[PDB]
Amino acid sequence: AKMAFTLADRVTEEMLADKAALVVEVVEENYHDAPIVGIAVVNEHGRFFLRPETALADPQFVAWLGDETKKKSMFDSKRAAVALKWKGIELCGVSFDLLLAAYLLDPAQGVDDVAAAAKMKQYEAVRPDEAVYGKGAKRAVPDEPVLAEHLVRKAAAIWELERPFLDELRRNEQDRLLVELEQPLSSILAEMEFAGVKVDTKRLEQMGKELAEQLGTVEQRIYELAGQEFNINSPKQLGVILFEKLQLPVLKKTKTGYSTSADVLEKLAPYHEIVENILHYRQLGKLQSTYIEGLLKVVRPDTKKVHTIFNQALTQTGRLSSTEPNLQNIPIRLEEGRKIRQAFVPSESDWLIFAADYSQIELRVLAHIAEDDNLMEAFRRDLDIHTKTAMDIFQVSEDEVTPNMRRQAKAVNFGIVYGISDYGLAQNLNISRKEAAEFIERYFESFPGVKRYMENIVQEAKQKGYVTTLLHRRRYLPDITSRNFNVRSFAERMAMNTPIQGSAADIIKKAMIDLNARLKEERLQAHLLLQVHDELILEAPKEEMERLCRLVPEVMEQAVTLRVPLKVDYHYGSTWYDAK
DNA sequence: GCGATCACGTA
DNA sequence: GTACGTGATCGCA
Ligand SMILES: OC[C@H]1O[C@@](CO)(O[C@H]2O[C@H](CO)[C@@H](O)[C@H](O)[C@H]2O)[C@@H](O)[C@@H]1O
Ligand SMILES: OC[C@H]1O[C@@](CO)(O[C@H]2O[C@H](CO)[C@@H](O)[C@H](O)[C@H]2O)[C@@H](O)[C@@H]1O
Ligand SMILES: [Mg+2]
Repeated sequence: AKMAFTLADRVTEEMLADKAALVVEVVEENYHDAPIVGIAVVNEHGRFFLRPETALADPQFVAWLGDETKKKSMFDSKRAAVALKWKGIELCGVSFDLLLAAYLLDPAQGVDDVAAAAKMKQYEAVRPDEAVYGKGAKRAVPDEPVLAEHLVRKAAAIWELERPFLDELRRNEQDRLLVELEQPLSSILAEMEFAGVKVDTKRLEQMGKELAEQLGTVEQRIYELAGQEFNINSPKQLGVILFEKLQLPVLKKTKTGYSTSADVLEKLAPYHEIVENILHYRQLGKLQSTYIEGLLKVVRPDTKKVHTIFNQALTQTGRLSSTEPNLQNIPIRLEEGRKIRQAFVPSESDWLIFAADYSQIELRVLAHIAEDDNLMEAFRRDLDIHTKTAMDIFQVSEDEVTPNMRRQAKAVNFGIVYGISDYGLAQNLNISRKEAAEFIERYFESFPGVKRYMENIVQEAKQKGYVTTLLHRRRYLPDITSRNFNVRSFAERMAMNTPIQGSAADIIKKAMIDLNARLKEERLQAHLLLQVHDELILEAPKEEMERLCRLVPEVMEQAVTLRVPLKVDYHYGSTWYDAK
C-alpha cells in the first residue's frame, strides 16, 4: 500500500508551486541548531522527497521557502522555521499549521504529531512519529527509503486534512483564532526562541559556590540535629527521621508514606529545630539543582544564551508552556531565589531588560465576563482589589482592614478564580469548612454577578459540552456530567477557571502580535525575549527605554477592549532582576 | 535506561 | 480549588 512519490535528486520547477504541503523534518526534540533530516513537498503536481543538502543549497528552493506568496501548509511550522533560522534561511508563507489547527479544535487530544491530528478526521494513512523514529535510546532516523516514505505520507496527510480542519474551525468560529492569532504568534515565538536570552554564567557560578557553601552548613546542621546522617532529599529517609526517630506528629499522609511537603513542615516547625533547617535546605537545594546547575546545563557555551522552546500547543487553557529551560518559572517570590534573575542579562552592551506585566488581568477579565457591578467599579477606581474584597466580605471600612483580613481576602480571590470550594479554601487558609463556606458566601453576597457567572458557566458547559474564551478558544468538559462528585467537581472548576485564564492568554497573545507590529513600524531594535503568562520581557538599547515606557504598556492595555480598563505596570534595568 | 513519586519553582 | 516543567530518589529491567 506504499504511497507513490518522487525521490528527487535535484529541485525542479513543479516542486515550487504556489501552494503545497511542506515537511522540513527535525527529529531532535530540541530543534535549536538541530539537523533537518529530510524534506517532503506535496502539491498539485505530485509528491516529492528532497535530501536537505540538495534542497537547502538550491537557490530556487531557498527563494521559494522565503517567498511569502508561495503558500505552505505544515505541521509545527515553528520547529521548521527555527531550525531554518539557525541555517540562515527564512521560511515565509505558512498559511496553515495542522498542529495549531488541531490544538484549537481540541487541546485535550494531546496532538503532537501528524498521525494524531489525522486520526481526528479518520485519516490513518500515516504512521505516528514514535513508530517510525522510536523513543528514548532506541530513537533514530531510519534509512532513506523508510524516512522518505514517512515524510511524504505526512505531507500528503497535511495536504488532504487542511480543508476539513479549516472547515471545522470555521464552524467553531475559530478560523480567525488560527489565522490572525496563533499562526502569526508562532512566527513571533520562533523569533523569540531563536534570539534567546543571554546568561551571565560567571554570576551563576558564583551564586552556586555561595549556595554550595550555605547548603553544606545547613546540611551538617541537619545531621547534627537528627543525631545522624541521611539523604535529606529522600522523602522516605526524611520521613523516618522526622516521624520515627524524632517523634514528630504525622499531620498529613501521602499516597505511599509520610508527607514532608513545605506546608506540612511549616506546621511541625514549632516542635523541633531540625524542621526550619530542612525548609532552608529545601529552598537552597531547589535553587542549586534547578536554577544554578540546571540552567548552566542548557546555556549554549558559544553564545552563552539559553534558547527555550515555547510549546504553543499543549496547555488546556491556551497558555504557552516553556521548556529546556523553562523560563516561565524563574524564582521571584523569595529574595534569595529572586537573585537568580541577576544572571539574565541583555544580549548586547548598552542594552537593558524591559519587563511589562498586566496588573490583576484574571480578576479584571472575571469582572468583564461576569459583568459584576461591584467588581467592575472596583477596577474602574483602580482599587487595591484584595483590600476591597476584605472590606466587603468582612463588612468594614478601609481603615479597619487588618493585614490578616487582606491576606484572607486575597486567598479568597485566588480560590474564586480557581473554582472556589469551602474545602479548598479551608485547606488553604487552614480553617474549618463552615468558616471557609461563610467567607465564600459573604463573597458572593458582595459579588452577585460573579456568583451568577459561576452558576451559569457550569450550566453552559453542561449544555454545550465546552466553555470558551474571549477569542473563541474552547475546552471540552465531558466530566461536567459525571455522577462521581470528585470527577464532576474538577470539571466544574475547569468551567469556572478556563474562560478566565484562557481569555487572559488570548489577550496577551494578541498584545504580542500588536506589539511586534508597532516595534516594526517604529523600527525600534527592541524585541521580545519572553512571555510569562501575564508579562512580556524585552531587551533593547538603553536609548529606546523612554519610548518603550509609553509604547509597551499602551499596546498591552489596548490589545482588547473590556468593560473594565486593563492596567500594565513596567520596569527596566541592567538585568532581569533589576527590571523591578 | 525508564517511569512513578514527591517535591517545588512560576502565573 | 487553575495551568504548567524539572530534578532527586528509587525500584524494576
Ligand atoms: O516543537 C514543539 C512542538 O512539538 C511537540 C511534538 O509535536 O513537542 C516536542 O518538542 C518539545 C520541545 O522540544 C518537547 O517538550 C516535547 O516533548 C516533544 O514531543 C509539540 O507538543 C510542540 O507543540
Ligand atoms: O445547588 C446548585 C449549585 O450546585 C452546583 C455545584 O456547586 O451544581 C450542581 O447542581 C446543578 C443543578 O442546578 C447541576 O447541573 C450540576 O451538575 C451539580 O453539580 C452549582 O453549579 C449550582 O449553582
Ligand atoms: Mg502581574
